[PDB]
Amino acid sequence: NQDKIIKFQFGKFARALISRNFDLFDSVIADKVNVMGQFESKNDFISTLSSASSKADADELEYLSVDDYYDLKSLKISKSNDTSFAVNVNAKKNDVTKNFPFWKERQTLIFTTEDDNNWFLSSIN
Amino acid sequence: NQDKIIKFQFGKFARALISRNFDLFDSVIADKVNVMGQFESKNDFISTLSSASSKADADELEYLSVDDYYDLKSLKISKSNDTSFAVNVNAKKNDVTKNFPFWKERQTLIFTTEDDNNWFLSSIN
Repeated sequence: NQDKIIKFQFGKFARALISRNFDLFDSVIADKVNVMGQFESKNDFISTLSSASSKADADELEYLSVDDYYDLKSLKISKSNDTSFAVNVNAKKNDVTKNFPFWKERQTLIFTTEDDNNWFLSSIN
Repeated sequence: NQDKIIKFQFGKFARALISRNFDLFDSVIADKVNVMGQFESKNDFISTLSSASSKADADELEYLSVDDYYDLKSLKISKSNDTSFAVNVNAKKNDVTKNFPFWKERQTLIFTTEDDNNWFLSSIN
């Protein structure tokens, strides 16, 4: 049931977003991530996330809901091949997401494994 | 405006809860915390939190809202003296909170400073 592992890794992505703790991303994002057709190092992609996060300059208790980033009822998980899953979800535009240039209403996330153990985010679009 | 520092520290407490990342608690909880009239070491209190968290054995995408732990509209912050603030908030009973023995519907959190720089959680009841 790798579908549940992908839901866990997506959950970890979302929990990192809402908690603004970007150290949880290091176990979720691959060493290279294709962000809108362009490859970026894990660290450059994570620093995009934190930098955009701080750009929003929102209330300390604002946007502490997954509901503020995603319509979880829209969530779809689909095995694309042996080493690849596609997550499709409807995402929302908030004062933080508007700062993320890769952020789309119709979001595609690819999770890829290279050791058949660890499923990391390798593409976001 | 220390009121905003306390709201930030409470926010950090809440973000740790929702994210299930208990490493963010190490900057929020004091070395000793009075849990329901009894003092506990920071680590013993944090291990109560994570252990209870895992007892709930909930869906990966369940309880990713501050709304699931607290009525933020109930939140009240009140300076008690020079080194002490009281946070009062109405908390909710979920499949995780029911595992926390100290968890009450009417929650009192005391934030104390010993260096007039850092406000840590020193009591929960």
